[PDB]
Amino acid sequence: VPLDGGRFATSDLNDLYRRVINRNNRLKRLLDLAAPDIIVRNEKRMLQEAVDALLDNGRRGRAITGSNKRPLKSLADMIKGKQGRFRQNLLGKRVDYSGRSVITVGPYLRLHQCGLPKKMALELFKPFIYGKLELRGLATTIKAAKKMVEREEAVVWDILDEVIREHPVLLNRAPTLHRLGIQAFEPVLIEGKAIQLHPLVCAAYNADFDGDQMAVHVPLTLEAQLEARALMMSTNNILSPANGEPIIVPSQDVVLGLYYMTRDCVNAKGEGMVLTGPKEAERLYRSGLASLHARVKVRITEYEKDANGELVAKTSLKDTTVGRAILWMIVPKGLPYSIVNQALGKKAISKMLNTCYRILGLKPTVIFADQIMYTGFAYAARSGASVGIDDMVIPEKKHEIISEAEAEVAEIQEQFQSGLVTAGERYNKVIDIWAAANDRVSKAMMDNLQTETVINRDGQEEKQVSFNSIYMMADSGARGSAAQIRQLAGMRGLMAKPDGSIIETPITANFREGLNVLQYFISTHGARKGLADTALKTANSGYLTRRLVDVAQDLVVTEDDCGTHEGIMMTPVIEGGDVKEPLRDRVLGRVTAEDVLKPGTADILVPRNTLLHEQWCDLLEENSVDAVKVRSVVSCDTDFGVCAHCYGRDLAR
Amino acid sequence: VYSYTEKKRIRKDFGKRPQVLDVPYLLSIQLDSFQKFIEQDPEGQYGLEAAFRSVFPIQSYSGNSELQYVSYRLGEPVFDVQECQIRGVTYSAPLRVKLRLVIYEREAPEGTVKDIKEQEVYMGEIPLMTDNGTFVINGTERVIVSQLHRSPGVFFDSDKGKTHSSGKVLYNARIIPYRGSWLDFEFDPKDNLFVRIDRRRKLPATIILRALNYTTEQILDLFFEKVIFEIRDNKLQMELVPERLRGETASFDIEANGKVYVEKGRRITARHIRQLEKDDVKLIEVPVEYIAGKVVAKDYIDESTGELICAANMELSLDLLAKLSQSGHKRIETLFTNDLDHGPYISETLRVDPTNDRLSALVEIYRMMRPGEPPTREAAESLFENLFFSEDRYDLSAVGRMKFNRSLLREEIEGSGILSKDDIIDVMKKLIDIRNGKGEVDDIDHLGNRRIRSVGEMAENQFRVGLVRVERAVKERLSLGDLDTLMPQDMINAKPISAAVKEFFGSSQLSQFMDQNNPLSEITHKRRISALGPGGLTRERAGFEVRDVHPTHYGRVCPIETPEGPNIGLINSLSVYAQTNEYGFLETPYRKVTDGVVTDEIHYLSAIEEGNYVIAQANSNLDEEGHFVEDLVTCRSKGESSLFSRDQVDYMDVSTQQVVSVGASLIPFLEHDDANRALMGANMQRQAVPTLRADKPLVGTGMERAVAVDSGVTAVAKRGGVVQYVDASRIVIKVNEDEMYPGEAGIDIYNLTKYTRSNQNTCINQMPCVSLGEPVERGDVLADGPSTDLGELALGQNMRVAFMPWNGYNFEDSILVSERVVQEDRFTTIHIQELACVSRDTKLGPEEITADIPNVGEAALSKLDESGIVYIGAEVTGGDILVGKVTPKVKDSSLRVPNGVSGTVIDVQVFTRDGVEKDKRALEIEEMQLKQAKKDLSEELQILEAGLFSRIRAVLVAGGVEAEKLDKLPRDRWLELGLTDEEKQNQLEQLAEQYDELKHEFEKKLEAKRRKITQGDDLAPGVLKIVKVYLAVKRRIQPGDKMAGRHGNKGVISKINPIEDMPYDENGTPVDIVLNPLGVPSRMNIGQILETHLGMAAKGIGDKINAMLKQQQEVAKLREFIQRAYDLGADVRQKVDLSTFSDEEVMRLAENLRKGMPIATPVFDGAKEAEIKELLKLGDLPTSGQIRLYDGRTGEQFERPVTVGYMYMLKLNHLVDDKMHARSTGSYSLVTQQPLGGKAQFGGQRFGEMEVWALEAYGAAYTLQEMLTVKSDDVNGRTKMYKNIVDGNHQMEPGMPESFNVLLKEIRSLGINIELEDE
DNA sequence: ACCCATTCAGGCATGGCTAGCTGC
DNA sequence: GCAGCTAGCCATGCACATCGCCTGGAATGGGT
RNA sequence: UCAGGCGAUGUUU
Ligand SMILES: [Mg+2]
Ligand SMILES: [Zn+2]
Repeated sequence: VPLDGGRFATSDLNDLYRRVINRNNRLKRLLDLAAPDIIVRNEKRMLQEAVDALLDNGRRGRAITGSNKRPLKSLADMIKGKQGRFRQNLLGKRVDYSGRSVITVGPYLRLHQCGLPKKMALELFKPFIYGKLELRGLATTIKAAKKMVEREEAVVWDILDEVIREHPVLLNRAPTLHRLGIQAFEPVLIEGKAIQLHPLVCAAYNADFDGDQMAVHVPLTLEAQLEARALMMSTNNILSPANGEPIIVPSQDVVLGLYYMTRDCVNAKGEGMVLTGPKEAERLYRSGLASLHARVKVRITEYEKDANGELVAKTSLKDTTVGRAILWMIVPKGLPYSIVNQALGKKAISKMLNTCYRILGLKPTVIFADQIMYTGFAYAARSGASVGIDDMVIPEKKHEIISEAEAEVAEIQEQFQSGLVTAGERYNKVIDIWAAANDRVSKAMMDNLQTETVINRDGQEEKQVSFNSIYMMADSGARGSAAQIRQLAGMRGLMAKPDGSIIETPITANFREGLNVLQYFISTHGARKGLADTALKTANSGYLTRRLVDVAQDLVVTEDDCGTHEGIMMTPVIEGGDVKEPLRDRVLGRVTAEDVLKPGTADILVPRNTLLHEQWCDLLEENSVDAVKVRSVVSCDTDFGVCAHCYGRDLAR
Repeated sequence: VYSYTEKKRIRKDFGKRPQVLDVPYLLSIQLDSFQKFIEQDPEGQYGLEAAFRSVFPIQSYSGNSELQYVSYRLGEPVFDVQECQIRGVTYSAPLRVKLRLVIYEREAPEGTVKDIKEQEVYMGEIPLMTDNGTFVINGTERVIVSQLHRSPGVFFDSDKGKTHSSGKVLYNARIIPYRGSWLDFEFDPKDNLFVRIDRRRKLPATIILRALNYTTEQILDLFFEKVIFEIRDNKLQMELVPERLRGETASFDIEANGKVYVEKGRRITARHIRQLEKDDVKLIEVPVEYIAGKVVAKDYIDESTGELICAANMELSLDLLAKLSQSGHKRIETLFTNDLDHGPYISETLRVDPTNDRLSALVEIYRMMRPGEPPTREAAESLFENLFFSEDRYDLSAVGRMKFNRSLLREEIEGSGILSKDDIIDVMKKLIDIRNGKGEVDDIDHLGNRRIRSVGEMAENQFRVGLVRVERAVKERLSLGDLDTLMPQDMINAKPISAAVKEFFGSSQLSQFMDQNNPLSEITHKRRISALGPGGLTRERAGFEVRDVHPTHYGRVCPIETPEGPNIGLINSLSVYAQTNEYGFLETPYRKVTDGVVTDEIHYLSAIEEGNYVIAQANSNLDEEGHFVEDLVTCRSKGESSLFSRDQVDYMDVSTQQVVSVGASLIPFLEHDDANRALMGANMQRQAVPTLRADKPLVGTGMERAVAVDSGVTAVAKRGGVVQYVDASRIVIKVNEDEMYPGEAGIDIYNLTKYTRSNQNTCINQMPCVSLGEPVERGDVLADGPSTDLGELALGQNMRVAFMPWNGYNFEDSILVSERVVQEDRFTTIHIQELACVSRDTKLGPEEITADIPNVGEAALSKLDESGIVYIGAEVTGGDILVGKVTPKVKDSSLRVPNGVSGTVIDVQVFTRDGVEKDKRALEIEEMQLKQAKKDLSEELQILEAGLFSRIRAVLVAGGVEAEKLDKLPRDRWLELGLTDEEKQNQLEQLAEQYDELKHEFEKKLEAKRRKITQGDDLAPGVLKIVKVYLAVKRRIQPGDKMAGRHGNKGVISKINPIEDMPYDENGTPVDIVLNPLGVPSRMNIGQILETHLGMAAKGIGDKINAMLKQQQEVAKLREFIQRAYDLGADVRQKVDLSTFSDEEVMRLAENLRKGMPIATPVFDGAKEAEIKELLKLGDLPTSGQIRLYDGRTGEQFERPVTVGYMYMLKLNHLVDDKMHARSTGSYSLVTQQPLGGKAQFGGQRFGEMEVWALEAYGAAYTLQEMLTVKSDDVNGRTKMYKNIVDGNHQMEPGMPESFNVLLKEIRSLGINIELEDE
């Protein structure tokens, strides 16, 4: 190549060929004059080793140096390795029609559509644009229309909308660990320069918004559009092929919302008044007569589909809370009202979404997810759940507890100083007693938080669960847990030392009060251990996934029924301790192999070629048979593939 | 008391401990190191003096012609720093050396024939160090990062466990010399000792023993003890050291002169041994049929015949006993051997020996060091005597010798710089001692086995490499030379010296491209301590222990400030108080404790010294009298903390900061944060970017002043005095009287640096921060720099924040910002790009820079002058034409603003190689720069000459004045005066002669300056003139930028609301940012809430003063209120007697407080909740720190209080319009017809291996077949696809990927044959 | 002399192998 | 006095995208 | 438009 100016960047090939060719010409020469044998042997040996270089430098003892200081790249290196063709331009390659940018939030999107920048789009779809232009005749040829788009005149944006209208794109996030990390969307055009991405999918991508980036690809051909519309648009992956558990699991803000939205206090404005329907419950909460969570009676009407596909209504006076009804105005038709009566933590809201799925199908579930999100964000903000120093409460007994523990420490110290115990059990004694004190303080703080609020009922006093913002964000399951709320209020326990031994003086102080220096400095290597670990962890795991996919590649479900009577056996796992995995969830959805006889023999309970779904598992529980044979892919008897029935349910459908 | 600028805005300071040792000068590492590398110092000892005096004298092959050293010198540079950056040459210095060449009388005693001393042969250029610690290599500004490696010395490691699975441990012992060849000893699971050299193979250790000309008998004597047997009456009675039995259970009777102590079989008790040693009874009879299971000491040949009886170190048997008792060797010596205390290790290894003599040993060594050669005897002799004993190719330093003798419990600390028999043997003894069960392995993290080099060490060493590369050639020419017909400066050729030292300062795993976007970034990057680079471990071998933080980092190397990701734990920053010991171990301050009093006597300590003493801790309540107020205290003793008695302590910490680096001691309330988030906070702080309008930080930590002043990015005054002329360009200070030199001194002049490029494309800029007619003290600011204010560090801005979830727009971490922010331009950064346009005269012709262009008319050419280059000022955009360049045909090789990058041209440079013309605009800018140089340097000298006329007319005035004799005539009548003929007339006459000389001097100076500015310096070969243009974008803030606190809460700004819709509070002010509370519990950084509350208190004090001052109130009220605010707090060291300012001097202070009374918080001695509350209540805000906020949309109270306050946020520099990118179709690559990669090159993404797996997982296959055929590789199909697209039909045509076709051609180029079959 | 003739050290795991290596 | 074993020596490999920024063939010796 | 260095980025649970 002609680099900047006149010089030419030497290419290792050109170099090595040039060397072998010089060597060869000299050797032809010396065989035109019958020169002596020592010389010809030297020449031949040099030539052999130069060709060795050309083919595979570095393999014969010491490599030949490069033009500067460093081995130069031969053909074998041009094939193999992390940077040869097979891994740099065949398996995965670069791609026109694409772009990349930063992501942001945009919580106004139905979950089957994503933001997309304007500039970035008009630069993506330039072809389809040229088309529609000279179709409407607003131009002459390519070059004229190219001037058009360059100008960005008043028409191009309208036509850009016209071709966006329905045309899926693919969003992708950089380290794509697994299938769900490439999905589809329909574009909505936006100003700015940041891809706006629906929020119920951040979980799947594993994409916080601390400055991550996403790539957009366009599908061109018609088959491909139908692809992104039938196999990859977010409304067709609401089960993870890993394990059939939902993946649209709502997340932090939205659950804090619903939570604070549905939870009884004991005495707020509007007590005991009776209401004629979710509608006027909402109308109260708006004009400000009743409060968002006040024990109340209402008339609600629920539908149940007991008939063979028919929806029967029934009404009654439930006892509930205003906010809880206002939630009810969303839930689709056929779900029992007892689904939103309880506190609505994170687990519970997931349960709600999933039952809605199993019963009403798909479209209701998607639309109901989007409404969860809207109403959630809305009432969260309308709550205003902050966090401030005054809301991390110190147990007033912490000082006493820890002083008492200190005294016991000193007592063991004396029993050793007079020489009555071995350092071994001394060490063990101290560590145990600190652990005990730790647990006592943790009990104390958790108590004083959870019951803190104590208020009057139009009577005298009464105690209820609290409204302490940090306790709330930890009881909803939004963020944190008992562990971390502990580390904010009560002592933060014992901290390891680099080796694995465990230092014998706990960090008596929490994060609200300060930390004197030495305490902090221990906590350091406590944390750096893991933080430095995580990187090497990443690398090695990537390598693992690679090898796995390169051994399980060819395997495609080809035939339909191998028709065999082998199989493996299934019993629930028991590890000396309590049973760990129930036989139900090890046998959910996996074709049986031999008819499972009722323990009363000659009482055939199930056929041999059934598809054990939930109800059949229930039957198994009924007769309580607990050793079932079943067909497993390791036994199927099909050439060059794997028969359908031997592979069971397809999780994600 | 206060330095007169502090009296402007005196920062209030919580904090309880008295500080005794102020923050030291933050660049000691760099500055002392280089000042040491390059400085005339006698007696060798670490300088170029050391280097030369080592390598010289050079003597011929006994030809009695010799070359020797004298001295050396360093001329002043051929430029200065600023001109140097602007042009591009290095900031170098010439190197002169005085050499002396002598020859003795041929064929005679030492008759000195001749000694010519070539005056200062020139041997190259070595860069210098700017007063900021940065080198300047090619127009850019680079930094060398101190390296951390293993102390040249000796070591005893375990490698416990993991090897051989046998549960058995090894014990290897290494010698790592400073320069030469390593050496290792190690065991093997059969207790067999083995030496190895340079990691090559294994050898039986006794081989190198014997190689050091030792006979087997000497060897056994040296290692093992002895056991004496006599052929007495019978049974050959034995001498017995009683202790020698305690480990060995007996199998025969144990008596004493018949008096039996034990009978056959049992072990021995120490009581018995004591009895025996009391008895002295040792010469005892032994069962003879037992000793046969032992080993002989020496060779007992016959007294008479001397036959081949017994080889030393051989087993025994009664037949051999008789074979020797034939002559009756009445003395037999054997080797004491325990199998628990003292083992037969060396004996067994000696048995495994292949060789038996010195010569064979040397042969074996030669053969392992060189594969495949018949060894010549003396050749191998040379090879061995040249690896471990020759001054040339092996060298410990003083450092090595110290650490070595220390490890061996030797006496001294000085000694030779090469090994010795004594040494190798002693090492082996120590190793054996370990395997026996005394002593302990060291470890390789303890900071007594790990050491800091620096720029000095490096450059010195590389320069030494230079000298040896030159001495070989010099010695050659001298050997093949002749009689003095050539002077010295022709022997030596400097090109190798220069080339090597340039290789170093220009291309190293160390010398790197200084981060510069930010004061704090400079001052971190210069204090960095890397473990990489030559002589160090690398990012794929480092295990886990070097990455963990060993418990001697305390107070020497930060725990927290460090990158995350690949190279964690290898880029240790360096603590505040840290210093470098004499030898080079990190050492820290401490306070000396006598019997019961905490002195104020500082005292430095290294790593290992600290082990023995017992150390206090920073925050230990001591009371007024050097007494700890308690009687038992927390302390740390030997990598262990505990509680100790009041009387055992010896040393107390210095201050409370010393455990962290200046990376993360700017983090208010640090101690309320998890290590993790403090870490990410330190880093993001390092990546700030100067804003447009700097602003003090409302909640700082008293280190801002240090970082700012003691970095180099602000104009500090050098001599106290009075300002005389201010301007955005320069500041001119009239020095005071006494600080002035006696001789015609004058005044001082600082050239502030107006807008110019930084190495990260951000802007750098300076502003005056003092007004006309005003005092300044020595050592003081006179110009804020990028991200500074009145001399404090200021990275971001303080905005009013409110924590509450708000309609989803702040979902994960997405800050939401109100248009008030973007309107007032308080994040509007400034950037600058530097394009380029060069011109080489080539074959086929030259290249002029005219403005003549086909395909476009004046409609585009307008913005160019008739000379071609762009006017300074035109708002250019993407596609405009900055320079008109033409190439001989004519072909257009012009220069255009690349797409996207807006601009506004601010400056144009033009270089030209000396020997070419200067075209029209060259001439224009040329004479402009002449006028510039004139009105700059000449005009400088003109105000200087004005002040000088004042000084010498005062020589005519002050004293025996001529008032009327002098006011009439202008200031020109001074030379030939006849006045009082005393010292005043003498001064007149002689100094006026001197002054006409000074007129000539003025002239010659200016002429030299013109001469410089006229010379057209060097370029790349083959180029004529270079034109450079600069542009200045200006970036606002917009959905996508990454904002960040100081506590490690990142966040991508995600919408820009109108003012109506923020949450406003009952008094009307909106709130400017809205974060997300859910982010506090999990990431357990409860710190940012305390920051917020204290901030709100600050702005409370502010608004109060603001009102009091707007009402135009009297001053009594202000003194009272300000006084109160500075006085509250429990018991602080701050103490301002506000009643000693001038009434005017207060109104000014209020003027600078009305934005908010800044507050301190020394890192680990912060402000407590109690004092935060009391400060708020001094204000008028609610104690809890939570307000009620309404809501811009519905105007109805949020249902419970929220937290609002002020917080200091920073605009990190991953600007979104730098990230975003798109591509439809464009440049394709060349070898494999795929698209390119990157942004500049208009490329596309990388549909990588993992994405392809994903697509395969979905059933989709057309998407994949497409993205591997049409979007990328098939040429034919690619174009046909595009065509169908524009026609309205969507359909593809697969074809075959050209890259695969390439794979075919290459494999086919090998011998292999690869085809495509047929169907 | 200038731009071109002929040439120039902190792995670890495993595994796969080669050369002794002492049961027989 | 041959063969299964055991011990040293070399081959192989060790995440994915960015983005920058630089930095980059001479090396003697020759003919006008 | 081709190969090394560095740094950053992100992958924090
Ligand atoms: Mg992230
Ligand atoms: Zn099957």
